[PDB]
Amino acid sequence: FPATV
Amino acid sequence: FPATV
Amino acid sequence: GAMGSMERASLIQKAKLAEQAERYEDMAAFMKGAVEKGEELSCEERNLLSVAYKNVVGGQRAAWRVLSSIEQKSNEEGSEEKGPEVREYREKVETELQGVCDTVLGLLDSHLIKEAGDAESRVFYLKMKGDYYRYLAEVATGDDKKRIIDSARSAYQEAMDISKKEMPPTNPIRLGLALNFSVFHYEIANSPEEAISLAKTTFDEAMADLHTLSEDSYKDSTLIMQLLRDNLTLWT
Amino acid sequence: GAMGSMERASLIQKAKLAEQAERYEDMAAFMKGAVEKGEELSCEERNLLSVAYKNVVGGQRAAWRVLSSIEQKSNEEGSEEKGPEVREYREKVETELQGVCDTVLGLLDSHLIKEAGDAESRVFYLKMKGDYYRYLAEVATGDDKKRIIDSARSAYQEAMDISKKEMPPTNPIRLGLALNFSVFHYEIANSPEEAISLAKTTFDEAMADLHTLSEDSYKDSTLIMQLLRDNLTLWT
Ligand SMILES: N=C(N)c1cc(-c2cccc(NC(=O)C3(Oc4ccccc4)CCCCC3)c2)cs1
Ligand SMILES: N=C(N)c1cc(-c2cccc(NC(=O)C3(Oc4ccccc4)CCCCC3)c2)cs1
Repeated sequence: FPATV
Repeated sequence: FPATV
Repeated sequence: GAMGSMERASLIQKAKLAEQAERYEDMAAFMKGAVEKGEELSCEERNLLSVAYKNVVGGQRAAWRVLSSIEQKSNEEGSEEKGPEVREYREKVETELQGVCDTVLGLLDSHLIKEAGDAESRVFYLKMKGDYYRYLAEVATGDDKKRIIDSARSAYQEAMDISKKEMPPTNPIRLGLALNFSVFHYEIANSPEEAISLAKTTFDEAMADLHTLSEDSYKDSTLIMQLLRDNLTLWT
Repeated sequence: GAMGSMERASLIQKAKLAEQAERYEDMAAFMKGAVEKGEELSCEERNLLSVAYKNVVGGQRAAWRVLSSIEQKSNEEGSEEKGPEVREYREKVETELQGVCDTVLGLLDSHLIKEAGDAESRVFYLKMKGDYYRYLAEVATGDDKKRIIDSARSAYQEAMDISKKEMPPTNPIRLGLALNFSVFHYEIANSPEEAISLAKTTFDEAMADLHTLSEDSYKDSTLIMQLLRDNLTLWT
């Protein structure tokens, strides 16, 4: 999965 | 801490 | 609210203790209690709220993904019928996740966003609103899925518009908002080209503003820039 | 019990799904429901029960230790008074931990132990009884602390007596029981010499019986033997 913050 | 199972 | 009898300051203190103990459900309950005192949140307090619910919903999302994967395999050609249990339990976790998202969205709507006038608070909350509609979108399958997606899009877009007007391109909230809106485009809105364009433009505009920053601000901004680059590498 | 309307087999299926999703609170609730159907538990089912509650209480214990450490520092010479919040929140986590232990002990007493006649089930449950009294002992400070310790000791001792009569020295339940009873001696009963003696004798008697085992049984027994050795290295 892609990075989120 | 020591190991327990 | 079971936190109604506890002092605001005590709720914030206990949220910090819960964080240290990795008790994020407790942390979220304490910070919900603090929000419901009705006062605006400081910068630190906003981040305590966000950390708590991000960790709670993040664990729910991870569990939902495990169960959804099992459920999809149970429905392939060749699988033995296992009965309703996988679907039931996936639904149970899903409903709990939706409940947490609805709770956060409810706090933002009553009344954090309407009282948030400074860019750093208003953009922060509108990003959260986009994030929790995005989590609802991840599990949505019914008549409301398009509307949930558009609710996420609309919150992210208002946050983006404010952030471009009112914050420098290295501001970590602006950067994190763009990171997440880019993921929304890629994973939710079926718009990978928009996702890639947004990540690249955000990265390049931040790069050009790094020279204005102190060492500590530089460290924060470059951390999120690296996440933008990580996603671009995943996608290209 | 909110699981009273769910089939036993469905509860077991969902416990396994919860395990895969790392949802150990759910797993424990499902397995409590299964126990409350009143039938004896199979080997697999006993281990599902134990894994679930071990993970739940293990997280509570880790949080309690963090908060106890903070509380002890707040009480050193030189500390600024922070108010009742650290104590209150440590007490909150402690009470929840005690509740989980009481729940497990209640399942063992109603009526898992009294119906357990085979060594592998009876020793397994009596080990659990010792373990959850040991967790109660870790947080106990009042008039009942000696009695809680003696309840742990008594359960471990009955389990030890059965295991020495009825199982080979490499049996993993026997080994794990001895490992944990040894930790009880070291950490709870202030008997480090007993702890070391028990670990060493258990290890040596297991070593001498490894030649009787298949490759898969050898792997299981040597895994726990290595834990015994790890503790001996910590203690000597
Ligand atoms: N947890 C805690 N007790 C505390 C956290 C904080 C605190 C104070 C300022 C900024 C931040 N964080 C941020 O503004 C964001 O996160 C960052 C992540 C990486 C780098 C920089 C910021 C920006 C991106 C979206 C999520 C918030 C937190 C104080 S106390
Ligand atoms: N989780 C799950 N879905 C499942 C676990 C099992 C299963 C089946 C047999 C033995 C065991 N385990 C044990 O008997 C013990 O653990 C071991 C640990 C290391 C080596 C060997 C055993 C012995 C020591 C005390 C705790 C139980 C589990 C089936 S299904």
